Amino acid sequence: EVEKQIGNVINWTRDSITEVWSYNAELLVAMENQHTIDLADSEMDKLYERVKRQLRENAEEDGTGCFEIFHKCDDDCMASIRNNTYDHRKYREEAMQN
Amino acid sequence: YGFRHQNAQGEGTAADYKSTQSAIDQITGKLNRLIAKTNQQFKLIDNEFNEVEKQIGNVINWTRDSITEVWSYNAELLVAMENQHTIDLADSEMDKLYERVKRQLRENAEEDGTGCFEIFHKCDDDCMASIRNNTYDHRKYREEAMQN
Amino acid sequence: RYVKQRSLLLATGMKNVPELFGAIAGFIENGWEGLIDGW
Amino acid sequence: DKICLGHHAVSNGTKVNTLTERGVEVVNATETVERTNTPRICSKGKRTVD
Amino acid sequence: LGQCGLLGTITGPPQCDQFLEFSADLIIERREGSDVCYPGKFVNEEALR
Ligand SMILES: *[C@@H]1O[C@H](CO)[C@@H](O)[C@H](O)[C@H]1NC(C)=O
Ligand SMILES: *[C@@H]1O[C@H](CO)[C@@H](O)[C@H](O)[C@H]1NC(C)=O
Ligand SMILES: *[C@@H]1O[C@H](CO)[C@@H](O)[C@H](O)[C@H]1NC(C)=O
Ligand SMILES: *[C@@H]1O[C@H](CO)[C@@H](O)[C@H](O)[C@H]1NC(C)=O
Ligand SMILES: *[C@@H]1O[C@H](CO)[C@@H](O)[C@H](O)[C@H]1NC(C)=O
Repeated sequence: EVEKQIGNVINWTRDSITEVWSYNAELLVAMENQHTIDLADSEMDKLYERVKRQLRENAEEDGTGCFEIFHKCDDDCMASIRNNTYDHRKYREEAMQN
Repeated sequence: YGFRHQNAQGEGTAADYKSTQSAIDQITGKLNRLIAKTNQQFKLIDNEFNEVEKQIGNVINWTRDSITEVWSYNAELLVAMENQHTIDLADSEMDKLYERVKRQLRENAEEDGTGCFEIFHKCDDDCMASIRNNTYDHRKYREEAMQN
Repeated sequence: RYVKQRSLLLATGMKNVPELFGAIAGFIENGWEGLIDGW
Repeated sequence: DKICLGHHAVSNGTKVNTLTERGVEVVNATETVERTNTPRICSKGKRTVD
Repeated sequence: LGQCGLLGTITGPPQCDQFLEFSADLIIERREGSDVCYPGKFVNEEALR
C-alpha cells in the first residue's frame, strides 16, 4: 500500500506509459511485411532486367515469364546465359530469321 | 478504371471487369484498423473545482503535457502513410492493366506512350467481345496480324 | 517493456501462394516446388 | 526455343497484423511479447541475499 | 448530486439527504456542490474523492 493519491498518479502514469508502449508495439510490425514484398519485387525486375539484356534480338516479351530463344540451343548452349558466357554477337545472323 | 473501345460503329466508355470493383477491397481494410479500439478507462487524478496541491499539480500538469506532447506527436505521423497507401493502388492497378494488355494480344501491338493499343487486325463489335471478357483467340488471327 | 496485447510478430520472407508492384503471383502467376534451395 | 520459369512456393504460412489488413498467409513469425517466465530467481554471478 | 458534494454522502449535510445510500454506475457532481454545511474541509480529501 503506497499512498492512494500518488498511487493513483503512479497507476495513471504507468497506464499512460503502458498505452504509449502498447500503441508503439503494433506499428513496428506492419512495415516489415512491406519490407519483404519489395525484395521479391526488386528481384523480379532484376531477373526481368537481366534476361532482356544478355540476349538482344533473340526474344519477344511473354506474359508468363519465359523467354523464347530465337536460335537452336542444346546443353552447351544452356551453359552460356546461366553463367554470363553468352556471345550475343555470334548467333545474330540466324536469330533474325527465326 | 475503365475499358474503352471505338470503331467504325460507335464510341463507348465501359468497364474492364476483373479489378473494377476491387478498389473497395483493400480500401475497406485500412479504416477499422485506423479507426481503432480504445478500451482503457482513465480515472480523475485532479480536480477542476478546487486546487490539488501545487507540487504534484505541477507534476500532473508536467506529466499530462508530456503525455500530451507524445500523443500529439503520434497524431501527425499516422496520416502521412495513408496518402502513400493510396498512390500504390493506382500504381498496382496501372501496371496490372499494363501487364494484362500485352499478354492477351501477343504479336498484335506496339507499346504506345498514351496507354492505347493499336490492334493489328480488323475489329468490330463481336471482336470487341473477346479481350474485354477473356475470350480472345490469340492463335487464330495471327497469320493476318503479321502483315499489318 | 510492459504491453497489453499478448502476441506480436515478424517474418523472413514471402507471402505464400498455394498452387507494391505485383510480383508475388503477378504475370508470373504461380509458384514452385521445383527448385528447393533459394526462392 | 521457349525456356520457361517462375519462382518457389511453400505450403504453409501464418497470420500477421498489417496497418490495413488482418491475418495474411506469411511463412513465419515469432513472438515479440514473451509470456513464459523462468519461475526461479536466476542469480548466477551476483552475490545475492534472499 | 446537484447541490450535494460527493464527500457529503458519507456525512449527510442538509442537501445530501436524498443521497445517503445511493447506488450508481455514474456519479455527477456540480460546481455549486458544497461538501459541507458547517464550514470546513476534509483533510487528504482528494484521496477520498
Ligand atoms: C494500482 O493498480 C494496481 C493494479 O496493477 C492495483 O492493484 C493497486 O491497488 C492500484 N493502486 C492504487 C493506490 O489504487
Ligand atoms: C560457367 O561459369 C563458371 C563460373 O561461374 C565457370 O567456372 C564454368 O566453367 C562455366 N561453364 C560451365 C559449363 O559450368
Ligand atoms: C495545471 O494546468 C491547468 C491548465 O490545464 C491549470 O488550470 C492549473 O492551475 C494547473 N495546476 C497547477 C497546480 O498549477
Ligand atoms: C463475355 O463474358 C461473359 C462472362 O464474363 C459471358 O457470359 C458472355 O457471354 C461474354 N460475351 C458477351 C458478348 O458478353
Ligand atoms: C521460421 O522461423 C523458425 C523459428 O524457429 C525457424 O526455425 C525457421 O527456420 C524459419 N523458416 C521457415 C521457412 O520455417
